[PDB]
Amino acid sequence: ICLGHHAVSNGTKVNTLTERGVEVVNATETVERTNIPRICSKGKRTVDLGQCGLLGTITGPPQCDQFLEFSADLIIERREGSDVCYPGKFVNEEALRQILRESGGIDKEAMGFTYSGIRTNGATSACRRSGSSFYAEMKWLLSNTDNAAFPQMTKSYKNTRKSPALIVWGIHHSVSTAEQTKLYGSGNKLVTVGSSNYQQSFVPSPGARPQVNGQSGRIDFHWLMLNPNDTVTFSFNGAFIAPDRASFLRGKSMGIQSGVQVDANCEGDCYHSGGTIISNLPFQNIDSRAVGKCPRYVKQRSLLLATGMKNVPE
Amino acid sequence: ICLGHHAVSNGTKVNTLTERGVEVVNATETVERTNIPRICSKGKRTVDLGQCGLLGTITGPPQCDQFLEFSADLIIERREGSDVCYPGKFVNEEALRQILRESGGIDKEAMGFTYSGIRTNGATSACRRSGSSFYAEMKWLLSNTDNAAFPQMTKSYKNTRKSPALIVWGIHHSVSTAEQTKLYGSGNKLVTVGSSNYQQSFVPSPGARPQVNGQSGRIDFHWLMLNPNDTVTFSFNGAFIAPDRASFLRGKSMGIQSGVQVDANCEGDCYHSGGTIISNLPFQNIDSRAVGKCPRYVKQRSLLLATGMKNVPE
Amino acid sequence: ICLGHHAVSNGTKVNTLTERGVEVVNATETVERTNIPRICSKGKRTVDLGQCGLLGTITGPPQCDQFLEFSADLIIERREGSDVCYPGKFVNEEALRQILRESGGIDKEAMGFTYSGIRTNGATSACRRSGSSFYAEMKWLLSNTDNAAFPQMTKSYKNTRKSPALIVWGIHHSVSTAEQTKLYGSGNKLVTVGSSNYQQSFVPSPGARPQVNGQSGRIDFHWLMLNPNDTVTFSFNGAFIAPDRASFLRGKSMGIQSGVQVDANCEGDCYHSGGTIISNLPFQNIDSRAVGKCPRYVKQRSLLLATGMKNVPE
Amino acid sequence: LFGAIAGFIENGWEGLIDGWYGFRHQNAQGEGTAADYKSTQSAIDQITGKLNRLIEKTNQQFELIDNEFNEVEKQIGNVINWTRDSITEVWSYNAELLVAMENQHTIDLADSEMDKLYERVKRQLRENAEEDGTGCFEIFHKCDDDCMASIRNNTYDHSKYREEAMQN
Amino acid sequence: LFGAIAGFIENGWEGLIDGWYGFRHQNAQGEGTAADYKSTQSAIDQITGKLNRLIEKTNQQFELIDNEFNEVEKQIGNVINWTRDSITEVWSYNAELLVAMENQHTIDLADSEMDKLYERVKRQLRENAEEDGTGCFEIFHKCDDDCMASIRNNTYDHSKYREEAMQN
Amino acid sequence: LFGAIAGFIENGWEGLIDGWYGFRHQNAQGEGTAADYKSTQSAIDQITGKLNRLIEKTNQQFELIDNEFNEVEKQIGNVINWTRDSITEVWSYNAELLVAMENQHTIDLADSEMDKLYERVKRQLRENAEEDGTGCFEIFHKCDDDCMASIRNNTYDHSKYREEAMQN
Ligand SMILES: CC(=O)N[C@H]1[C@H]([C@H](O)[C@H](O)CO)O[C@@](OC[C@H]2O[C@@H](O)[C@H](O)[C@@H](O)[C@H]2O)(C(=O)O)C[C@@H]1O
Ligand SMILES: CC(=O)N[C@H]1[C@H]([C@H](O)[C@H](O)CO)O[C@@](OC[C@H]2O[C@@H](O)[C@H](O)[C@@H](O)[C@H]2O)(C(=O)O)C[C@@H]1O
Ligand SMILES: CC(=O)N[C@H]1[C@H]([C@H](O)[C@H](O)CO)O[C@@](OC[C@H]2O[C@@H](O)[C@H](O)[C@@H](O)[C@H]2O)(C(=O)O)C[C@@H]1O
Ligand SMILES: *[C@@H]1O[C@H](CO)[C@@H](O)[C@H](O)[C@H]1NC(C)=O
Ligand SMILES: *[C@@H]1O[C@H](CO)[C@@H](O)[C@H](O)[C@H]1NC(C)=O
Ligand SMILES: *[C@@H]1O[C@H](CO)[C@@H](O)[C@H](O)[C@H]1NC(C)=O
Ligand SMILES: *[C@@H]1O[C@H](CO)[C@@H](O)[C@H](O)[C@H]1NC(C)=O
Ligand SMILES: *[C@@H]1O[C@H](CO)[C@@H](O)[C@H](O)[C@H]1NC(C)=O
Ligand SMILES: *[C@@H]1O[C@H](CO)[C@@H](O)[C@H](O)[C@H]1NC(C)=O
Ligand SMILES: *[C@@H]1O[C@H](CO)[C@@H](O)[C@H](O)[C@H]1NC(C)=O
Ligand SMILES: *[C@@H]1O[C@H](CO)[C@@H](O)[C@H](O)[C@H]1NC(C)=O
Ligand SMILES: *[C@@H]1O[C@H](CO)[C@@H](O)[C@H](O)[C@H]1NC(C)=O
Repeated sequence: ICLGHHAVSNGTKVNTLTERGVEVVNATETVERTNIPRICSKGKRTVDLGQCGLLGTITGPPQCDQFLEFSADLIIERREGSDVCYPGKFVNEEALRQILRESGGIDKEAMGFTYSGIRTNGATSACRRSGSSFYAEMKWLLSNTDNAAFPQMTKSYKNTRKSPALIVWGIHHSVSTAEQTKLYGSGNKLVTVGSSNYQQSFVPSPGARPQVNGQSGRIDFHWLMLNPNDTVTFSFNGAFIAPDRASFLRGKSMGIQSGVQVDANCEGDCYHSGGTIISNLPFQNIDSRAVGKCPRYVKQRSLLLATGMKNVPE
Repeated sequence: ICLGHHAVSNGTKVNTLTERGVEVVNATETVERTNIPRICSKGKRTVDLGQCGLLGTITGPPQCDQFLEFSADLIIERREGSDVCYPGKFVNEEALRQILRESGGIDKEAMGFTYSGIRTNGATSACRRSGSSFYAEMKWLLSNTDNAAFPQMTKSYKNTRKSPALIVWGIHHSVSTAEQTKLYGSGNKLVTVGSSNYQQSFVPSPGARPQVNGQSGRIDFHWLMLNPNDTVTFSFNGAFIAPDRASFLRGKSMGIQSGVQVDANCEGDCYHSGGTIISNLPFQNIDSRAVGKCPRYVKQRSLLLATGMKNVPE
Repeated sequence: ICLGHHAVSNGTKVNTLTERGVEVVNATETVERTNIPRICSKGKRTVDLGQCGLLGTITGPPQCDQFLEFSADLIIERREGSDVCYPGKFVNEEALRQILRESGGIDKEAMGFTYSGIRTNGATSACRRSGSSFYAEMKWLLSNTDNAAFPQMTKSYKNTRKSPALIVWGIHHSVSTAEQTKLYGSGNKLVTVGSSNYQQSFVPSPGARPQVNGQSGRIDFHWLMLNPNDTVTFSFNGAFIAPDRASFLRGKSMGIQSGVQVDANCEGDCYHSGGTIISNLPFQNIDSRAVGKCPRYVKQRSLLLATGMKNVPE
Repeated sequence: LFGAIAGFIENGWEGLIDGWYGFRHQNAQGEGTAADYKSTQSAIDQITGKLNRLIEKTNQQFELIDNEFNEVEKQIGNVINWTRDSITEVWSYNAELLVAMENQHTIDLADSEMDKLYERVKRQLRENAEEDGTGCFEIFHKCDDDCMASIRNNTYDHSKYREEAMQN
Repeated sequence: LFGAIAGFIENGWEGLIDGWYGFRHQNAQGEGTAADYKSTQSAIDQITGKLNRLIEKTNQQFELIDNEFNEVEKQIGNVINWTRDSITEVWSYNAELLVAMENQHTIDLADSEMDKLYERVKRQLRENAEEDGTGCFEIFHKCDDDCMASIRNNTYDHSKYREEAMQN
Repeated sequence: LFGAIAGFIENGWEGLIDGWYGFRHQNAQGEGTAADYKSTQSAIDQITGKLNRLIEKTNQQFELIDNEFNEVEKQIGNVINWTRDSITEVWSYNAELLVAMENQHTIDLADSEMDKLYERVKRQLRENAEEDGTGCFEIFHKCDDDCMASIRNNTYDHSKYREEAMQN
């Protein structure tokens, strides 16, 4: 009696410790190359920001009017999104995004600030609603008249909540020293900001910048996280965009950036810009910056795992 | 004649390349789970800072009076510690801590600065000793009288040592412009600082902050490391906390943060907040941020290593 | 008939999973220890900067006159190199170096700025050419007379190229307020800088610094990358070192720092400060900071790989 | 490696599609190529066990540390990339090594299960047969489709057949 | 794998507490279950060698890069955590693979030391005995507690016992 | 491990310099120590294959992230070093494990190729010889330098020599 083993005509080459391209009976892939070009969001509370920039959800330009209090498990940032109506930018902007990405969304709360002896309704054609408007969560504070002066004020807000209060204000930089006075009166203007945690201070810096959204002035946005029972204090005298509302984190989420569309028909946990990686494989060669729960990125396109004996034909 | 192998009634399940839970005769753990809830410091020159904050050892608030020149192999920071009597904070504070943590302690040296035509003994009830005092290593420089003016001075200190000289100064921010003048006289006050290495400059920023330690003003602490034979120069005119002494690193140490007590009866080399990991195992699941000489942190609670053959009973 | 295996007198001890120092017939090293103490640059467009500092190639101190438009695959920085004639330094200097290191070199282009009603030829004995000169790519802008005043100007430059335009300017800090006025007239001087991307602003800070290159003033160098079709705008009024030319990246290169000499007789791809690592081995114990295409750094001096059976003598 | 598959056995049977290891005898009553189950199955449950070890679930979430719509500052940007690339080299290495090591073992494993089949058929037909040297056994007592079944399913009497073959 | 432990040998001896591999004969003078030392010891010195390779001493110190009393700035904080978690995945993987690989080898190693014991007792009793097929050897010349010792300690004459058994 | 090299075979031949595995017979016509090629070569092509797997080419460039002429800011500096040291531990571990694992396998591999040589010389000289127990075969029909060559190059008739030896 004789005994042997099975074999096949066309087998699969694999690599070993000792060889490269040794044929075995069967193999299976170990590295994921298959992408689905959609944001698989089945079963997840999802928010696609579209034209609203993530930081805009805090300040409130018109793009973000429907996002001032969003709630999500999954936040999607889009290339067309803007944090801004009136031209400007945030200091430590990316840290803030990462915070907002894992926030579960935001709840807003009035800080209560009341004003006496200044203007309060400063607006612009860069922020269109009815006509000229401003950031919905912010207050463009002004001298009473088309010159006048600005009484060095002090506003204070106490976080009476069990969570950190995201506070945001702005420093306005006018086209000129002429403009800065026509808005806030004359003299070196100063904004100081402090909490039992925090310690900073600001002077505007007027001058002509190039035109963005038809505007040559800029607004500098700054922020801090107020701990519970801690108080923040705003000592200012002009060039100042007052926070009207504060923001609180809802819970937990994941944020991604993508150019592909949402699909509530597929479930995914590993995301990147070009879609969703749905796989059981330990590795992937699709995108090294994929986020969520992903196989490990490798450089190799393919690594075949033997699922059979050596293939020996006659 | 027949031959077999030994076996046991109750064996130990382990995992293999091919299986999960295959029983072997004996096994041994590979992942450390056992903690000792004390700072094992046997044989080590140890300093427990208690209420003195690590950065306070440089500036000298009353909590740190017994730590102005400490010498250690192991430095322990405590949650109750404060770098500060008069409210304020350091710029690039964490970099400094990491420096102080591996310093082996500090030696102090007079910088020699002499003053003429100003006050020098500025104090506060936030820094209690006899009565009102100040940071022991610093000089609260003031205008001669309860208004007066401040002559724009220049002080220079040359590191005549073979090691870098840690220099630290402060910028004082008063409650108001009223207070800033009642202390240092009127006008935009400026402090400039430069070495053959370094290049910076400061203006105060008065305004009302919330009360910390019964005080609404703040002190901004800054620092630089002066290389040997390099000179540093302080051009100022007010709002300035002068360095009275400089600091030099003694050698080498390790710094930790902990809430558990010191034990000179056990020797450890791997520390974390909840104690000491004493182990020979290659891995641990106790604390991913453990410092010193530690097994590698892994997520698994347990990984059993076979120390015997497969267990086969009848 | 009998059969055995070969053996040798003196064999090579190796380590296994189970043993340490088991002798085998032959072995081979796996960790590279052999260095070549020269910069193997065979076949590569190489630039040794010598005394020119990498950042100097942008601003143009006399050391860098022959490097204002270099083109390279490999850039070598030297310890004796300086970015500076007139004492000063760059903000975010290291980021810039890393940019310049992988740039393939630079092309220069006039920004076109024309001036009327101020001086333009500001120089110093710190920048020697014929006699007193200045940075070749920069313009020391001044008030017309040995006092006079400075008309708050505005200059704008549009990147009309398909690549980002490296823009660089300087802020001059004089020895005093006396000097600042004798140069630029009186008053708080301000430079503002903005692009459809960027947003910043500067005030000088005069005061006596120690003498570097016989000079107690400093120049603060700042920079930004202007995207194509984006415009940058300089609103200023004094204390300002104007960019005369902009810089564009040529392509791709690698930058290293070394104290050893160039050798066009050897080809290398793995570099460090003490030379070139030429090896096929997967690992090296020479320098953990080696750059280019290198074996992986390991702590072990040696790890011997069995290339034969166990050696058993009689 | 054990020396069976691609060993003294010259090749495989591309007609054996009932299992991995089987039997084929050459007696009077025509032929018969068969299949062994408990050798086929045991090698299958082990390859299946390897494969099911490489499919797992990181409940380990990673977040964005970078921004592709708005580049982060260069210095931190470069540190991040440098870090990511270092980590990428590590995993690319781990993957390549894992698979090579696993395949080497899978192959030596299937070879093992041939040799363990053989060497116990050999011990079944005690002295009533001889090793040809190509995985074949010369039976010196003309076995049939009742005998041949008794070998295939391990029931062959390793004595009640003996001396008929012993003196031959 | 070699096919002895959990191989053709059906099970183990939970009364063999003198070593890992031993002997048990079934002759006239009652019984005797014994222990082999040089097979027991060699497998022990190898498991002991693996274990002593996993216990080592990083003279590699790591310092605090973080602060739990006073959180560092968010951006650098997130980079640090991201880095730490990546490194954690690496080590968790290394650990799991190391142990699985090591256990697989330890098991195949002990099986090996059974087969190496056997197959050389088999070569000691040249043609004076036969392989039963359960790890047992039928001696065809009634050996005793003097013979049985001579096998256990490798002194059995592989000829001066022969023909007494040969014709049986 | 298979139990040949440092197994029952007591030692090696420091005069066998023609290959890894060879033959040495002890008949009337003096002597002869030889070399087997296809066992020597197969073990060589496998060690050669391991070695050629550890020599490769990262087209993976890394750039400076640090500065040794001009130290970067302390905070980012410390993060970078902390990161580099973590990565260094990983590679030092990978290297040490790789080599230990590879050597273990190389050694068990050469042992394998001894046992595969032997066990098929054994199957060549069917019942015309016996296993001494030190890797030696007692031929019971006085073979010579024509026979001995026929074994060395696998041509020995495993029958046309038989009964001359069978009754001895
Ligand atoms: C509160 C206020 O003053 N709002 C103004 C606004 C601000 O003065 C300005 O944004 C601050 O820099 O200016 C508004 O129109 C500005 C106008 O300026 C012209 O020179 C330019 O040609 C126009 O495109 C436009 O930017 C504005 O809408 O912002 C009017 C508003 O009332
Ligand atoms: C050098 C000096 O002026 N020291 C003062 C100190 C400083 O003026 C002040 O810290 C600078 O901001 O003020 C001291 O008392 C301040 C006092 O202010 C009251 O309004 C408040 O109600 C009190 O709690 C207290 O803070 C001080 O102790 O710091 C007096 C000291 O002489
Ligand atoms: C444009 C201009 O003013 N150039 C001056 C230069 C500048 O005024 C100065 O660098 C700005 O701080 O000064 C120059 O000589 C300065 C001179 O100062 C003496 O006090 C000192 O003893 C000398 O060593 C020297 O530094 C210069 O060369 O920079 C003259 C130049 O015309
Ligand atoms: C090939 O391998 C994969 C993984 O085991 C499997 O899906 C498939 O069934 C295999 N082919 C055969 C012949 O079974
Ligand atoms: C927080 O708020 C509670 C409720 O008013 C108050 O009693 C308490 O003082 C606060 N906690 C702290 C930090 O003191
Ligand atoms: C179980 O394993 C460990 C590690 O070798 C050892 O301490 C212990 O002695 C073992 N038990 C027995 C039966 O020896
Ligand atoms: C350092 O000090 C010595 C001793 O006075 C001095 O001679 C020397 O000039 C200094 N070194 C340098 C950097 O010039
Ligand atoms: C020793 O090992 C190396 C690597 O294979 C090789 O260069 C050399 O030839 C070997 N020595 C012998 C005896 O061949
Ligand atoms: C870039 O330049 C082209 C050529 O003049 C111009 O037409 C176009 O408007 C610019 N692109 C952008 C960003 O608008
Ligand atoms: C980091 O790497 C990405 C590609 O992964 C590249 O596009 C980007 O330019 C790099 N970031 C920086 C700051 O250079
Ligand atoms: C980093 O991780 C720790 C837990 O390891 C977490 O507590 C902390 O919030 C994280 N840091 C930041 C800046 O989010
Ligand atoms: C980083 O490590 C290097 C050695 O590799 C050391 O010289 C340097 O001081 C370290 N950097 C910092 C910022 O401490």
